[PDB]
Amino acid sequence: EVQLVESGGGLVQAGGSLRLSCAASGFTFSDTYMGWFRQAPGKEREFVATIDYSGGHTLYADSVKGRFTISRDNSKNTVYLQMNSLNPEDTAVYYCAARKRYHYYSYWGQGTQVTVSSLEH
Amino acid sequence: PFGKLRSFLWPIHTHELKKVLPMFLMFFCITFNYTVLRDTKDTLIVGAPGSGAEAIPFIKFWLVVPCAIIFMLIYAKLSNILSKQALFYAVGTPFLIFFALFPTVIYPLRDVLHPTEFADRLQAILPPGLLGLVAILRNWTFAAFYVLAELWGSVMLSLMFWGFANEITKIHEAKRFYALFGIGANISLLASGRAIVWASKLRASVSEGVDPWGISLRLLMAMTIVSGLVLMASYWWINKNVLTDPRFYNPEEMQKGKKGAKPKMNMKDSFLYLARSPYILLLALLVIAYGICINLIEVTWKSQLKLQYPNMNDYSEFMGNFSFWTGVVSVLIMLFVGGNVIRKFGWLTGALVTPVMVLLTGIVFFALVIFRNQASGLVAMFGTTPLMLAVVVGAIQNILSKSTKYALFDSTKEMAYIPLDQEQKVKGKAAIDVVAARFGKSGGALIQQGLLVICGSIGAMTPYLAVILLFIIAIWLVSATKLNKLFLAQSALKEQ
Repeated sequence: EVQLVESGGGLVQAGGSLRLSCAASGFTFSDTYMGWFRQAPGKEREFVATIDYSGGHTLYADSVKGRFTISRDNSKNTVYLQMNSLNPEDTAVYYCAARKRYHYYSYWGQGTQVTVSSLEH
Repeated sequence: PFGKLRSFLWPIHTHELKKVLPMFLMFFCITFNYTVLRDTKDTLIVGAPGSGAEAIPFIKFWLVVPCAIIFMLIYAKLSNILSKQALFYAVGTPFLIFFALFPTVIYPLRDVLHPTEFADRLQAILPPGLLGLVAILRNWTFAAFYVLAELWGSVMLSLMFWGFANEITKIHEAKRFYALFGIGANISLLASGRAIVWASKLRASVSEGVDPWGISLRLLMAMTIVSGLVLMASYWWINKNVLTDPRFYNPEEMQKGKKGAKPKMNMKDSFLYLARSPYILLLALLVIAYGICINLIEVTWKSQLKLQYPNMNDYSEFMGNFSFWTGVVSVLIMLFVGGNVIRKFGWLTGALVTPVMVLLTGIVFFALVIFRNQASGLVAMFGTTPLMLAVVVGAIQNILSKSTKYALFDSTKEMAYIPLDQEQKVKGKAAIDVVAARFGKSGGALIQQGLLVICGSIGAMTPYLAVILLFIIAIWLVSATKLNKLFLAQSALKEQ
């Protein structure tokens, strides 16, 4: 009903890039608060990006500042996430996120696996 | 009647301005002197010839508290022999005389009056745990200034002004007047903001005038003398044609005071009746609890403000705007909030607004600092970090406690002395406001330092401050709640 289909997962070399997606349906994406978390196997879940109702306010975590850029498009309803210069500790299940204009909880997503490798070449 | 909108916006009759404006001028002069003295002592002890500033903590521990007890005992003695006016003048004139003799006789004659260095071997004749007493006696005159500058606010503002106000103001009149007197503090803050920067600007002569702290110090100290003499003139005017106006102090009750009660006991007799009164120890607890909490909720908060703003330019910008709105909020709370809460709800509410707030918005603050990691999954989806959220929430508790001090805490507390007999309205007030207040701003530093050695790091003692604050706020709330039962009862005895 309020499913958030993620995408973009895969193996990429260190210093590479991959761009997530979060198909959003079941609510008004134009007035729903987006974001992206991640939960490495073993460690708890931390937030990775955040984008407001109108694309203006972009809050990030201090571990992914500059490298990751969150972006949402209300027409093509999706909270994208452009990751660049990926380092090995970005391996986790990158959860999507969604909050309504006056709700205090979040509709989570299924989860995309982003394993950033470290093989030499 | 009084009105419908005026009984809530300006609860002062036009005739009872001659009692409040002189008290506004008194508060203005006292707070102006206090701010000037603080900002001139913390700026004078940076630049003695040599390392004449290293002996600040030795003063802070070995003289500040002990000289506070010495002043407190001397005040207790003089309360038995001098009249109210005589005691006021005999406490104020020594301060002004020291502030006159400092720049003229004391400070310029440094190298002559400081220990003829012969008190250098005296360092190594005493056990190597009293090196400060040599340093204190080596920075002798600077030691006499730091004590007389710290004590001024404790003596003049807390003991002398309020002790005068609580002697000449009824309870129902206190509910309307006491909140307002911090407007004088804010206006004096503006006056000191101009005065201190004027002194710092005039501190410019480097070559033709080699002494930097000669002219600036003489002018600051003469300014404090002028303000103190205006203080004394205000006291004289309010004692000559205020306590003598028949409008207030209905005629026959007048000679009940110029012929009135006075502290009549002995030093140990008085300080054994005060030590075994549940009223005074509760007032001591409020002042001690307020001293530590406000200091603890400010060092915990001005640690996140340093993590959020790791560059002094914007820290000065935030604390430049916070210091500007704590004046705006503490002109409205004083005019509108403080006197209304105490009149439509009661004494107890006024004394429990600021601890309950510091509790509720301190619970929020510590829940965003202790649980910082497992809160940036929800707070992060609202467009802010829990560090900024603790900065704002901690600012509210530092803008609803600093803007509540004069309005609800210092109002309700100094209102509490009114229904008392003289031995605690005067002499117990000395212990509560001079000695029991020193453990407030010093007990917060000891708790901070005592936990900066048990935890090591500042970030690890946050879970231990929280349990400490939750206990001091606990003892604050119970002291304030238990005091209300005594105040509303002791006030009832006054309607004999």
